[PDB]
Amino acid sequence: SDVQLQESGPDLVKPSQSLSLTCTVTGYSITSGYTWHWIRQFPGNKQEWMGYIHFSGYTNYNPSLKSRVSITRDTSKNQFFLHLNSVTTEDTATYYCARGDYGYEWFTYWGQGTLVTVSAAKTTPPSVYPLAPGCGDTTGSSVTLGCLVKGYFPESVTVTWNSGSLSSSVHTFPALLQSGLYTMSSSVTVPSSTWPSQTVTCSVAHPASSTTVDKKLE
Amino acid sequence: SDVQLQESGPDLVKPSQSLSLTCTVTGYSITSGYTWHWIRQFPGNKQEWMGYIHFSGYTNYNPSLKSRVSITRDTSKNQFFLHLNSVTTEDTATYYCARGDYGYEWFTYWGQGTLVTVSAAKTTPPSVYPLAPGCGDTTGSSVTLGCLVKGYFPESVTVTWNSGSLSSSVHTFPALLQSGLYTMSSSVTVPSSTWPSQTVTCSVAHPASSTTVDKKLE
Amino acid sequence: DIQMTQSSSSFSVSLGDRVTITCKASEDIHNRLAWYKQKPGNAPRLLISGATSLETGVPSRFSGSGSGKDYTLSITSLQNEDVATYYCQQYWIGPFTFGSGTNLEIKRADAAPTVSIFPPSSEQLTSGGASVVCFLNNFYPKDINVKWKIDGSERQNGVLNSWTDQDSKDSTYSMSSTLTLTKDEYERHNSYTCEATHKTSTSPIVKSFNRNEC
Amino acid sequence: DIQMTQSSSSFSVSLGDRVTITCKASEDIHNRLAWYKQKPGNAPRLLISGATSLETGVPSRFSGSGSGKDYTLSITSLQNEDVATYYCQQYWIGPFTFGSGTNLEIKRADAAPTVSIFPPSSEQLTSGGASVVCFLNNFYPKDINVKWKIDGSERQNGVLNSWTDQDSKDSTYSMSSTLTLTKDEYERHNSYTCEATHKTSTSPIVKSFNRNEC
Amino acid sequence: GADGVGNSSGNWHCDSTWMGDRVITTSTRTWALPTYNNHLYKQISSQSGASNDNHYFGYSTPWGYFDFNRFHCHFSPRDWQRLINNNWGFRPKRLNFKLFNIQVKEVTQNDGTTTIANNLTSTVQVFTDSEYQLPYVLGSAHQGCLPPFPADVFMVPQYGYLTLNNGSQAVGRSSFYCLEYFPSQMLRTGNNFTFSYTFEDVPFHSSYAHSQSLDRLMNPLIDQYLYYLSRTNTPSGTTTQSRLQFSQAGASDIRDQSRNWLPGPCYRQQRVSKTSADNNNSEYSWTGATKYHLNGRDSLVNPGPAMASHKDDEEKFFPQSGVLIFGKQGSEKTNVDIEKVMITDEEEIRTTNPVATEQYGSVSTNLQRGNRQAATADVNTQGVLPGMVWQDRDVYLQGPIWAKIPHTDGHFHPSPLMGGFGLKHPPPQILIKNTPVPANPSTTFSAAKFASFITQYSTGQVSVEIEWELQKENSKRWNPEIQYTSNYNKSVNVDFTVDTNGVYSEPRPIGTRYLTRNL
Repeated sequence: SDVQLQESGPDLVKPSQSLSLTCTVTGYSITSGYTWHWIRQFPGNKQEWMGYIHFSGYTNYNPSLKSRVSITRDTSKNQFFLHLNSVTTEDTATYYCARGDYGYEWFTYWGQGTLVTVSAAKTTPPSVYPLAPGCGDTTGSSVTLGCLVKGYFPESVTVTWNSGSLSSSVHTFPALLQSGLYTMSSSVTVPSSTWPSQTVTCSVAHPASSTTVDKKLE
Repeated sequence: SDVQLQESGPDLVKPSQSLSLTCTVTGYSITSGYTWHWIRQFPGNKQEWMGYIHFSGYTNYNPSLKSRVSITRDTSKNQFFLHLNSVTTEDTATYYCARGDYGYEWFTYWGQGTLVTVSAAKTTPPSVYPLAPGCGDTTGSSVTLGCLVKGYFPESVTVTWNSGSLSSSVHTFPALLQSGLYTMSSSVTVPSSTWPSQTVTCSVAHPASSTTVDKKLE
Repeated sequence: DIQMTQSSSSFSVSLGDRVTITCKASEDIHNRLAWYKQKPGNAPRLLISGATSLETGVPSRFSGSGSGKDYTLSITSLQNEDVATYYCQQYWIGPFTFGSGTNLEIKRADAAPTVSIFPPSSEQLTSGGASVVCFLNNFYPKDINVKWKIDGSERQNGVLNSWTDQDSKDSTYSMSSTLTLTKDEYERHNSYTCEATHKTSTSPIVKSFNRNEC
Repeated sequence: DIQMTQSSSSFSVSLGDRVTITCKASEDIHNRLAWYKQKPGNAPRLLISGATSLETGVPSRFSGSGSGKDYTLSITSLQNEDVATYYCQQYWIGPFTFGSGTNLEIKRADAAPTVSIFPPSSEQLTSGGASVVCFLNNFYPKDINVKWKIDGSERQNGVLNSWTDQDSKDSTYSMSSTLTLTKDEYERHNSYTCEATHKTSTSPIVKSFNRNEC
Repeated sequence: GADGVGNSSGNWHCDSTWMGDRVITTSTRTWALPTYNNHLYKQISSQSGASNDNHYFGYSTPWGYFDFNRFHCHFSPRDWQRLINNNWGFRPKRLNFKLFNIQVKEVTQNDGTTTIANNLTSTVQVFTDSEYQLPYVLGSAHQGCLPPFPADVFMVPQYGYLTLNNGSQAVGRSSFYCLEYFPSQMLRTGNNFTFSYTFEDVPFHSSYAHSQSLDRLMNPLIDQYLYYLSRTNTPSGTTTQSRLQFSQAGASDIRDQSRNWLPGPCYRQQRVSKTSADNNNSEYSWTGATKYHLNGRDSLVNPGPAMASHKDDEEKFFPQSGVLIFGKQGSEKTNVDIEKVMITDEEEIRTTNPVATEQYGSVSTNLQRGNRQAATADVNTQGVLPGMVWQDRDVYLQGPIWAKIPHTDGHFHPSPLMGGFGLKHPPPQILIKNTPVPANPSTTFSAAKFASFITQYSTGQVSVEIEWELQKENSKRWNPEIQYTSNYNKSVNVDFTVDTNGVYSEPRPIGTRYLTRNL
């Protein structure tokens, strides 16, 4: 899998509100060629094509979305924008901007994508708990530690590890919803000779609530 | 199963390089009749027809291969040649030359076939280890010994046994790739009254790396 | 709208194997079909356009064919980079529509899980909660089972199990299992155990700790 | 190109039985079809050409029939020489194309495997490796299982199993199983055991050796 | 014409008869026609980015057309040979066309299983653009004409065209022609469509090669009487002293002889050689090739103005784009190797037109004087000049036959550059489409465009007969002329024959100039 282009915008939006996203392009000019499109993916998996804006500035939209979508451009900035009004929960998805080699074919370059969640559900920051060994034996060659990130709502948190060892094994477990809230975890394995001895810390960021919590292990 | 004709050529070729094989025919003259063909078999199993050269010297090639294949002949030598340029890993296969009873039908006589592997993967000679009984009991009527041939790359090694007994039972286990390297083994069963008493040796040849290692058992 | 249907929803394959994916359209697309590749946590990338033309920089292993309603994407010898989900897209008419996608998991040998149990933190107990966790790392095949036992008796309620996507390098899977109880209930027992049952054995890998050990 | 499809991918048969193989073409070949036989480690040999004409020297037991799209090869009474894979080939138009092939394994009575275990050599241990091998020779049917146990506990990782082709004479199969560990891990245990499970018994044939016996 | 279902709408005419002065080549072939663009007109353009020299804008239509603008759609090796061997020249006079035995089938891809069957009723409609109101595509050397070999069944090409464009986008002036805005005639089975045409006085293609050549044209035996400038300076003891003296050109003098006419015009091409070696190593395929340019897009100059492809003893060379090149039966579409193609050679002209790769002549630059040496410079591009005379590109059996003279305020000597006959009103474009078949509509009304039609295509045969005129030979040439022959020696395959797997194939390109006329 791979590409270029970057989207930016708010992670959270309240329902009846309008969603506004920006796509900044580098290495190419919005004018002079190609149509720039917007596509979204619901968390399940499918891709849906929202609409596009031509180099000339002409736009075409998906008929489903047409009534509440508007795509515009700022040539000076080399950015194109998406505006979706009357957002609903169904609107939650990852939004991508993409270039279309035009004329005969389609989307040559895609952005990273930005996840947008539509919820009033209330935005809730996670509770981060350190996962340190619970047993009656000292570790062998290496040790596994972790961090539980529980009860947060708008999806997408980022767990970053900091350890003594310049070599580690990290596992980020996919977030799952239960009773209207998300919970996720992450684990790290490091040489036993480097943990109790050298500090390991997990940093959890939840952009939606402007939070970041660091938890030192032990 | 059975036939006649012999192919010769390098076992290993680097990717972008050209493959050149020769087929030497005996018991028949390249001129005066029949078309001489080249066919290859990928390790999985299928046969693919590459192309042929007529007694008159006219050639026809498979359209897939046409751009990078050339078949020529040397009547004096009674040999016909195959040249395949811009080799790729996909090109790895056993190459056969065959005669075609022509006019109405096809390939009457086939060669032994030569295996050609295309790899940069680096050519690696095998490590040959002797397999001698490990237990606390002396053998009964006969004994089984073996030789592990491990971590070599371009396929095809040949294990030859040398024992006291003029009667033995040999098993050559098919080579299998794991982590980019081949490993294979072979076993021999001989009368117990002939091993510790009379020397048994396995000779392992790996043409691709110009190596041959003999391992005496015990 | 033209509807595109993709054949196998998912395939597992290893480096070197050949894979074929199919896409059929509700109506004649006239070869205005493209194929995209999408890695997990990544955006899609254009492999082929015009049904058979490879995009620049795409390796020759990829190829596409088809006409009318039915098209196919073939990968001659899978590469590690190849793991991803593939989507077909039609641009015959607006609106452009995509297929459901085919997930290709490329990654292997059976591997028993490395299991670890973790008691509730002081921070959570302070807030009145109590979550015990068990990590089952680097195993294969994917199917696995975790049984929670409080003082020897199973516990079915309050469990969250999350599997990771197939590892892009070693092709193994990991799973996190959390058993949440209230601090009150938690302090009503001593031994907490999770049993991991997997293909690699008849006897479950068992881990546990006693609540009065500290 | 004309595509040829061959029916049974594989058949097992013994000397004396009658076998029939089918080949069908994507388009009308007009009896320009030939059949070839290929032994393991050997090149193909021409049995029949023109759909029904036997090549010189071919025994009368072989016969071919067919027309249009569908053709068939029949062997009246199989002979030991008969074990091989058979391919059909069309020479109606270029390029000539072959069928996928049908593997005929001719070779029998059930036979329990003769099992042998072998410790790592000094030469390998010197290089830091440690491979234990177990040969399971002359058995039938083909399906068999080997379980590696280090100090009584199973070991699933680091295993390479290779089966031989059916023996051209006695029709049995053999299998080699190698368990590779590092010398470090190897020297961490004493007893090394491989259990062979086969149809010929309820109790596995077990072989083993203790690392401190030398 | 019209009739029933079990009635052949036409017979199969595929003869060829010579009448001494005329010769009629009749010819029929079976064809097939799908439904293009799923029945709709689609707008089409260059690919946004694509080099400017390659932008475009236009449409593709659900219509397919017919075409036989290739000599071999009428002549059969043998026949062609007859012609080409005993005729100072020839030209087309009239033609007659007819489609018939039309049949409409309808495929049914039910699950894993298709099943074609007759849709008797449904129709195919045809119409000829006899008023030239449609972008004349033919003549553009496209490929989808008739099979050289009769027995070959073929697919009908789809009509598409191009208008104006400002890069990958349209410009207003650009027009959009709709093919339904014509009165198509509708055929059902038992229906045939005939129509006939008459060519316009055009010049017989010169199918002869010249025995004399411009330079060597006068009589050896006698010296002229006009004088030319023999020498300029003259021996003055040790040093030369300018003293112009003149001579009377004779045989020995020849090069200097006075004349009356000039070689044809020219436009220099790069020389490449059939021998891989010689050729400089690099990519001057585009960068070095001779071209011209409109509205800022440089296009290539293929089939350059008619000019001989190599001097004496250099059959090994040729222009980069000064010749016609056909593929050897089978040869793939792109970047195929020299061994896969047949390059035409026009040495036959040398005698009148300049050599493509070498400059026309060399004009003087400065004005000399005592204190100034005489300048001079070679000319690589010479536009038509009074007294120039020349020959047009030969024809080749499998070459174009004609081409439409563009409607402009001005043309200059219209022999199409790719060779052929330049026609003002050429054989009208013939079009064909399959009237759509709305597959099952919904009970409740909807004013949307119908989009679900019955899947189906058509087929049936077509026939074309043409009458050509001839100009017979007539030279007092004593010694034998050259003729086109087929090699005596044995060969695994006959030329212009079907191989072992029935694949007809034209071995070499066959020209037209063999017979020799004096200049």
